[PDB]
Amino acid sequence: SSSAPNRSASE
Amino acid sequence: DKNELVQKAKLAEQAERYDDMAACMKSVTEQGAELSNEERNLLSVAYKNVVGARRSSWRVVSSIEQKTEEKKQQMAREYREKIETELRDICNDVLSLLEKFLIPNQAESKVFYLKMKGDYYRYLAEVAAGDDKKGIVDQSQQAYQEAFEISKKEMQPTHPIRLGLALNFSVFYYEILNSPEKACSLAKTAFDEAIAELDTLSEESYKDSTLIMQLLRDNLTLWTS
Amino acid sequence: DKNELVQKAKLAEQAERYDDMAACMKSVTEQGAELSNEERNLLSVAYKNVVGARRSSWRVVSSIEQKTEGAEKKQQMAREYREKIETELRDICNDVLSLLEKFLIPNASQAESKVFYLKMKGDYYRYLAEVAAGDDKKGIVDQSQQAYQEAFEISKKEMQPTHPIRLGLALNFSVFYYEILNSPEKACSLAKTAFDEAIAELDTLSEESYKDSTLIMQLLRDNLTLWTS
Repeated sequence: SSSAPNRSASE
Repeated sequence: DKNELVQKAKLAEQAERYDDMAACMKSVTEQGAELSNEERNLLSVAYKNVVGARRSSWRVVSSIEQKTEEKKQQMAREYREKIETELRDICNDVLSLLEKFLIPNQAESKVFYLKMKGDYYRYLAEVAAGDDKKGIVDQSQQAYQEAFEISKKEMQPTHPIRLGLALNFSVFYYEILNSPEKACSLAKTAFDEAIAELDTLSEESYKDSTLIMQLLRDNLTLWTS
Repeated sequence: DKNELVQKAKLAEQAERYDDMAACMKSVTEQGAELSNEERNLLSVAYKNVVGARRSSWRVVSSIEQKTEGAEKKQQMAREYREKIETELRDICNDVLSLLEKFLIPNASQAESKVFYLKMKGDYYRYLAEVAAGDDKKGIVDQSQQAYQEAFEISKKEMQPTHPIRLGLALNFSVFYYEILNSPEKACSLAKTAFDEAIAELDTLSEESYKDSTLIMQLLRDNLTLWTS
């Protein structure tokens, strides 16, 4: 059922 | 100035944290201006997300509570009631703003603000308790009724507002009134009426209209099923 | 009792309402008793999440500022908004820092826990260093480095790189060397030495630890290529 709508890294 | 408030709201949207977005768009609105469709959409994005996070939380916590067999369940309840009191506070915070400024002020604008009132009563209705659950749903159906009249007279069935009425109003009918027949009548009417303009749609609203209609089609499948 | 707050924390997690999960485990910190690894992990998740939300916000506003640098008054206002993020971010970090410094690090008895908290102190000072400027930046970076190094010199004795908390340290410490010390050769040498010290035993790991280790080592390895590239 549904309704209306509107490079590094680490640990 | 209203413009710098609107800009700070936009910035909070872009940062993707919305409580300061809503808390700014509020004080945009208290100038009593007619919110143009952009700031109107920003106000919806803001309060919708600010409530939507609570709605998600509430669904999760209610599920956990149901999954309880104690301080455990009591605590789950107490957190739920905190979430609900947040969500109530925010909805009241919107509904009073509409009543005091927006609904006091074009057919499109009328319909938009009235739908919004309906939906915020609906999100109370998901959370409401006691006999005033009726008064909430009543004031929602009152708003949706004024919306549906204005839109059926003064929105072509191409209009995405007119469909957003029917879609949310039907979700109200099924989730709040458990009346799938009432939902599907309005939904199918709106869906086929939009198909009566299926090629008349605007170059963007093709995607809009078809997405709204896809959600109509799916929940029509639900409520018929 | 903290026993209740543990459930309150899990509840605050599942809602994605981490602020309350942190506010719970924070008062679990003030119990002064030694956290179990379960509580330690909860507290880590909690403040890592609560900071992460502000980190992501801050980077986004910071980018928007640098995208629009010619835009005068709205650039000024975007800066005011940005600082109005940074002060929140800082307050959250100083919270967790003081909580570590006055309860957990003073108490931590396990070498593993000593490592975990000394790491975590390093991390949060890094998250401040990412924010700070000038002599504030200098001091915070220094004390982050001090905390990492203290953990690093401990874990080098006390843990094989077969244990994931040591790899997590080596990863974050190397991210600090690259990102904050601007020391990419030091970063790569640290990251690689950690990785290949892990390779030397990579097949000896246990059923979970190999998953955990591999999950981290792939980040070591990918950072190594990112920086060598």
